[PDB]
Amino acid sequence: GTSAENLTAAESRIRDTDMAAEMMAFTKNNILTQAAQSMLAQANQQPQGVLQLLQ
Amino acid sequence: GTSAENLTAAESRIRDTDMAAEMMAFTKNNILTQAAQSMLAQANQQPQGVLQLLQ
Amino acid sequence: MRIQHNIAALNTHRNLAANNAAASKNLEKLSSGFKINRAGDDAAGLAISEKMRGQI
Amino acid sequence: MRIQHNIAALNTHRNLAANNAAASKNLEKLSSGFKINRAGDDAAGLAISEKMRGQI
Amino acid sequence: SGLNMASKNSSDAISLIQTAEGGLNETHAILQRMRELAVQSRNDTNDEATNDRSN
Repeated sequence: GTSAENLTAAESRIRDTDMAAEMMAFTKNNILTQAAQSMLAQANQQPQGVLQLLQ
Repeated sequence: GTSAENLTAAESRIRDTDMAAEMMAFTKNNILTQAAQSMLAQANQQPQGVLQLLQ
Repeated sequence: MRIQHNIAALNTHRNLAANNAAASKNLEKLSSGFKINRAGDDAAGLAISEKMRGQI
Repeated sequence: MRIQHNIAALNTHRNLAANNAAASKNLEKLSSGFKINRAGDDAAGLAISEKMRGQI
Repeated sequence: SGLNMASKNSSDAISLIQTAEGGLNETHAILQRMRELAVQSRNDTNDEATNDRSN
């Protein structure tokens, strides 16, 4: 029983994930995704030099 | 009588279940179910790139 | 292991039944006034008692 | 580390099982009225008790 | 998994051993009774003629 509990703890620490750290990373990546979305929406509008030609 | 008691103990240990371990497992699985529910609610909202098109 | 079977209570029931049986045997011996009421009590001694009663 | 395994509960379950087993042994000893019901209880002393019972 | 199954197997072995010990307790008891019977039979108050020892 003692050995099984100790090895279970070891295997948990090796393979299982901490919820808090992954939550942090996921929120960070979502915020970065939104930022890149807005930046791309701006960059698509940036090349508008049609007022050179017409008037 | 002695033999019946001993075999009853053996059969109990073989087939009957410990309430505490199954309670632990059930609580764990419920928590995991809730976590997966929240994760799916997030993943369904993740693909929203409609602001590319309109403005 | 936990619920469906309670082995301590079974053992206690066994011992309780045995003690009750022994007390009943003692009650029989006290009310009768004789130590040998059956042949299971004592085989060699029942015969001796019967022969001695005949001789008396 | 967080969810899939809860080691404190495992340790608590172990200790709980041990305490239940010890209490059951004590119940056996109290209902039986004898301190040695098996040879695992005490090997040297079972033999002595049997020889002494024979002598008595 | 192997350690938990080995714990289960060890408990099964304990059950088997308890069965055998419970079997031998009654051997002890009836051996005591047989010794008592022999010590009583051994005395010369008992007659072979009137079937004292044959009982």
